[PDB]
Amino acid sequence: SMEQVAMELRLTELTRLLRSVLDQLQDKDPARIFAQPVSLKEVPDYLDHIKHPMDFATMRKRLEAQGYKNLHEFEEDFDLIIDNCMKYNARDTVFYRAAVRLRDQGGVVLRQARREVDSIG
Repeated sequence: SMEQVAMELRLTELTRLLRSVLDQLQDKDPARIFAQPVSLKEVPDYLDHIKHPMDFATMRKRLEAQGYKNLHEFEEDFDLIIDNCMKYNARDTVFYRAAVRLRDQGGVVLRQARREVDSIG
């Protein structure tokens, strides 16, 4: 149906905007601390600590399959990256501190992304 096509176009355009948001957030991680999944070979206990691991690569796989239906879903995965790190790592570590800085800088980006998603529809 044409109604289905139109919904699919809206999902495509959201995907485009979330791809630009993702790029901008990932630039706030110049150390690439969040770029890839935590390796279970290197951190064998990880899944005892963290129940829903997340990272930018995994988000980009979901995005390319158009698997984010709204901005809330995308934000949920970004918050997992930050919040996972802040639980597993202590305050005194480069990992924790990187997550704080990514959260703070990313908030700016997400505030305007929300206005764009609402504005464009």
